[PDB]
Formats: sequence, structure tokens, C-alpha cells
Amino acid sequence: LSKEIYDNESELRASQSQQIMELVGDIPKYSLGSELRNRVEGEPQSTSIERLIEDVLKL
Amino acid sequence: MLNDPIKSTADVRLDKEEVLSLLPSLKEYTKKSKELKETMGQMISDSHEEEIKEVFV
Repeated sequence: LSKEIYDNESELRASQSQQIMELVGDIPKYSLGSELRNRVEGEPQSTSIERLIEDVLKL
Repeated sequence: MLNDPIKSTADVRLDKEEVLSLLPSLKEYTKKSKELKETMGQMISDSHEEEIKEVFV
């Protein structure tokens, strides 16, 4: 019974995981450069203006 | 070493007035270059460099 309860809740969780992954993208990852996501996550410890230039034209 | 063009901006044109106001010293360099070319042309035309270059050969 607990296995069937888990299977039903996993079937309910599948639609929720597909819906919450198909929301508005809000400019998601794997689309920016390295320096944009590094400035998102904070403390990059290595500034380089050439990579900022080559990545700011990719957004 | 060619005159390298500006990087692709994805349909954002080169607004020369905005980037000229962003670098205001470039107008000072432009007027200094105009005065320098004026003085050098006055020095060249007085020296008759083209005249003595064309009368010889």
C-alpha cells in the first residue's frame, strides 16, 4: 500500500516537475557566457574585460 | 593590420552621437588634429614641396 501510495505520488510529481520546468524561462542558464553566470553566483575572483565584451554580445 | 570593423550588436546601430558624448575628449583630439593639420599645411604650402618635387622630374 505504501509502494502504491509512492507510485501515485510520483505520477502526480511528474506533472508538477514538467510544469515547473516549463515555466517562464526568465533568461535561464546555458545561454549566457561564463562571466555572466559567474557574476550571478558572485565572487568571480578573476575579471577580464575581453570575455565580458565577448559574452555581453551573446545575451 | 586592417581597419577592423565593430563587433556585431544584433541590430543595434552605431549611434555616433551617444558614444561621442561618452568619450568627450575625442572632440578635443579632433580640434587639435584640425589645428595641427592646418599648421602643417601652412608649413607645407610655404615650403613649395610639391612645386620643387614637380619642377625637377
